[PDB]
Amino acid sequence: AKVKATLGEFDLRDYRNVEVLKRFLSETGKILPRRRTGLSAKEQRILAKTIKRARILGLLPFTEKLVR
Amino acid sequence: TMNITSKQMEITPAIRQHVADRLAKLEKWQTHLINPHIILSKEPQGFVADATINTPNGVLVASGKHEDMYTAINELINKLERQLNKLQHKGEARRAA
Amino acid sequence: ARRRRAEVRQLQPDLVYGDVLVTAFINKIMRDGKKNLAARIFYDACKIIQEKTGQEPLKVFKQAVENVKPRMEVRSRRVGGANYQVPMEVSPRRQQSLALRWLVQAANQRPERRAAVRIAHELMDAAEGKGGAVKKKEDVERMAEANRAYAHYRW
Amino acid sequence: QVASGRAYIHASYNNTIVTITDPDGNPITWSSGGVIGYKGSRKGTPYAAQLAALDAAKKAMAYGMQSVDVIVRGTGAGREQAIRALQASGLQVKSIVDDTPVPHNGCRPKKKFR
RNA sequence: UGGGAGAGGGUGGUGGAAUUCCCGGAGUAGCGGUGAAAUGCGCAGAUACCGGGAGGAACGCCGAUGGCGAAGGCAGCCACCUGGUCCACCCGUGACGCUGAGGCGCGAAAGCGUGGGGAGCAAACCGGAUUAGAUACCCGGGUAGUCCACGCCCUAAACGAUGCGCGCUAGGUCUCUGGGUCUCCUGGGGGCCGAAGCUAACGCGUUAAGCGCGCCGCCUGGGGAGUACGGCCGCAAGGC
Ligand SMILES: [Mg+2]
Ligand SMILES: [Mg+2]
Ligand SMILES: [Mg+2]
Ligand SMILES: [Mg+2]
Ligand SMILES: [Mg+2]
Ligand SMILES: [Mg+2]
Ligand SMILES: [Mg+2]
Ligand SMILES: [Mg+2]
Ligand SMILES: [Mg+2]
Ligand SMILES: [Mg+2]
Ligand SMILES: [Mg+2]
Ligand SMILES: [Mg+2]
Ligand SMILES: [Mg+2]
Ligand SMILES: [Mg+2]
Ligand SMILES: [Mg+2]
Ligand SMILES: [Mg+2]
Ligand SMILES: [Mg+2]
Ligand SMILES: [Mg+2]
Ligand SMILES: [Mg+2]
Ligand SMILES: [Mg+2]
Ligand SMILES: [Mg+2]
Ligand SMILES: [Mg+2]
Ligand SMILES: [Mg+2]
Ligand SMILES: [Mg+2]
Ligand SMILES: [Mg+2]
Ligand SMILES: [Mg+2]
Ligand SMILES: [Mg+2]
Ligand SMILES: [Mg+2]
Ligand SMILES: [Mg+2]
Ligand SMILES: [Mg+2]
Ligand SMILES: [Mg+2]
Ligand SMILES: [Mg+2]
Ligand SMILES: [Mg+2]
Ligand SMILES: [Mg+2]
Ligand SMILES: [Mg+2]
Ligand SMILES: [Mg+2]
Ligand SMILES: [Mg+2]
Ligand SMILES: [Mg+2]
Ligand SMILES: [Mg+2]
Ligand SMILES: [Mg+2]
Ligand SMILES: [Mg+2]
Repeated sequence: AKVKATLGEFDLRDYRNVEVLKRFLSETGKILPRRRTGLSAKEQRILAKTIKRARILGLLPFTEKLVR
Repeated sequence: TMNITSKQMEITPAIRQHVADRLAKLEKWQTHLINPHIILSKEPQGFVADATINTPNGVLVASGKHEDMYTAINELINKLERQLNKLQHKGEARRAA
Repeated sequence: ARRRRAEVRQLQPDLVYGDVLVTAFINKIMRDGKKNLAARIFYDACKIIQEKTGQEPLKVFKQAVENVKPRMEVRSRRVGGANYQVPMEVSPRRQQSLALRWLVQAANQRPERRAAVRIAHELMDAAEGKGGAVKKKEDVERMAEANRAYAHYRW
Repeated sequence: QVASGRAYIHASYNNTIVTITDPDGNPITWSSGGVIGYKGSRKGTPYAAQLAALDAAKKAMAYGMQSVDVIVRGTGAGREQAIRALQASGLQVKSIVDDTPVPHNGCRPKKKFR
């Protein structure tokens, strides 16, 4: 069920695109591992950097409670 | 109570009592020294002091060898101390996990 | 023991009731392999429990057995630096044994002078939930109940 | 008196405390391994959490409590058991959210935790 | 001349999680802590829960057998200043090279001076346990310090226990980062397994501990001893 697949062409450096980005967060809000995003090394680094900027802006969470 | 055997040797009540005095070093650990037995013997190369003692947590069995009888009695005591202390503290060894 | 489980010995039924259990309980009355005497005392007791209570030895005895069966017990297991009393369910084999052992034991703590009487009585009292044997079961059962907290520590 | 509220389960390796609040967050009642009757390390067990969650929920129901939201903090033994008990209590349990606090590498832990 | 990756370095800003303390609320009989306890805290209202505030410190997930640096080391995010390095083009210089006694610089932590700062942690220190005893380990406290600026100290299992540069000697596989005709090939880096060969063995093996040249540093039985004396450095501790 790798995320990279379930999306079309997108910008990895685009930090305002919350709708794309928010899919790479665990339901707890954490940045997802390479094994779940299907990203390579080089791309995954660009991801994490722009997710972090995004949380700074208010668009993405730093943490989310776990519901059951 | 404490019993001493002198095998193929003549020993004095003095030497006997000196053994009681060295053995008391074991009372340090504060546990019941039950029917301790000391055996003294003269091998070709020096004297031998053997002892067998039961305590609530086990048995002390050990033997000293030295050209000098007094020195062997002491080496006996060391071996006995080490065993007795190993008895008294080995149980504490695994309170975690 | 170490290799495979133990096999419960099948007892020979008693010739006054054909009952596997009266056998076992006889045996627990037996000192020094003197089984005949052990039967006498038992059977004598039954005579008594018939006389003093007009109903069946067998029916009575079998109750005082069910009433002394411990359902739970504590068995010890050192964890860390404490010896915990763990609560455990008792297998019916052990339940029986305990019941029989205790019945005899409780009875032999009684003051009446003749072995036959004491048995008769302990059984009477236990069929009615009274007496040392039942008291052993409750102590044992309370003990296990109290230690309910350590139930997950069980093997 | 209030019909719906919150149930917080503070579950640590030594203990379980459960406090029941109102919807706004203010406590109505609370219990723990200590209140249910144990001292020492027994407070930390699942059976401890159980009596604590029951006795906590039971006292609440007598204030008219009926539905609760369950909040869980800690990774103690008697955690999951504490949750069982709230469900089995006679209380509704609309939700169960785990909000255990974890730092994003903050203060240096005590030595025992390194 | 085009490009690239990176926790490389310095400065300035700046975000959320958590801990602590304070304020407000609500609530009551315990909390905490261990192998089990006790000290400790708590009806003078603690713990647990909600809202507000204060302050310092470290940046969870991403995160890796990853990356960068000569080493020590370097990790939230943003901008500025700045080093190293790799690739492609095969355009310029024309042996301008290698190493390097001295010298100079940098150098974890602890420590030191002057001034800040101080939430958490914590040498010393108090107390509770454990224990035969327990100047410890475990528990409750706790001051330097840990943090910032500036100046010192100059050590280390500062390790790959492996000095630097060059050339030569099978490959297999995993990986980071480039450039391709992008199946695959070609560089630069990080691991594993191995040809030859080495090696006392263990193991090493195009990241050599193989085969060779250059230069440097070092060893020559254990202890005494990294001690003494001397000299040089240092505020001292102490260093060479
Ligand atoms: Mg012998
Ligand atoms: Mg015994
Ligand atoms: Mg009895
Ligand atoms: Mg506890
Ligand atoms: Mg308050
Ligand atoms: Mg009052
Ligand atoms: Mg608050
Ligand atoms: Mg040219
Ligand atoms: Mg050079
Ligand atoms: Mg030099
Ligand atoms: Mg330094
Ligand atoms: Mg420092
Ligand atoms: Mg310092
Ligand atoms: Mg200072
Ligand atoms: Mg002390
Ligand atoms: Mg003491
Ligand atoms: Mg102490
Ligand atoms: Mg301490
Ligand atoms: Mg502290
Ligand atoms: Mg303080
Ligand atoms: Mg000072
Ligand atoms: Mg000082
Ligand atoms: Mg190393
Ligand atoms: Mg290196
Ligand atoms: Mg060296
Ligand atoms: Mg050199
Ligand atoms: Mg060399
Ligand atoms: Mg490549
Ligand atoms: Mg390419
Ligand atoms: Mg490197
Ligand atoms: Mg390579
Ligand atoms: Mg690496
Ligand atoms: Mg190899
Ligand atoms: Mg070979
Ligand atoms: Mg290779
Ligand atoms: Mg060699
Ligand atoms: Mg020498
Ligand atoms: Mg010196
Ligand atoms: Mg030195
Ligand atoms: Mg000098
Ligand atoms: Mg040196």
